[PDB]
Amino acid sequence: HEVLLRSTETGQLLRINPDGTVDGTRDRSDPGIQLQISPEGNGEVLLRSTETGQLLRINPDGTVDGTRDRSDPGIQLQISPEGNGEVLLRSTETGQLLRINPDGTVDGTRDRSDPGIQLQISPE
Repeated sequence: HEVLLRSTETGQLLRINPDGTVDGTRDRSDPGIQLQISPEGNGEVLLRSTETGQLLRINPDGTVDGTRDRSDPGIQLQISPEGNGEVLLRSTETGQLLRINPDGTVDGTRDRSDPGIQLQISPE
């Protein structure tokens, strides 16, 4: 059961790249967009790339990238629904919201008014 994470604003899909960078793409054939949700209990989940096995990480400096370190505190995420299939994704450790920017860069923010935090999650 894989899912795709998508910006409501632009339709750009979140991608975890083989080089560990995380960004957005409109390429539905990119293998870096297929993600697996793994429950950690207590309302937390991990997001893992099927293609390379890398985990999505939101870092304390606001950068977002891929890691293999299961002990990294930045991998714990919470999916908070806003209604009608729109969600916010936050780091447990720092409370930062994942943001997909219109230029396809991906980073962390605290701005609840930022259009790039508005995400959709759909099954593959």
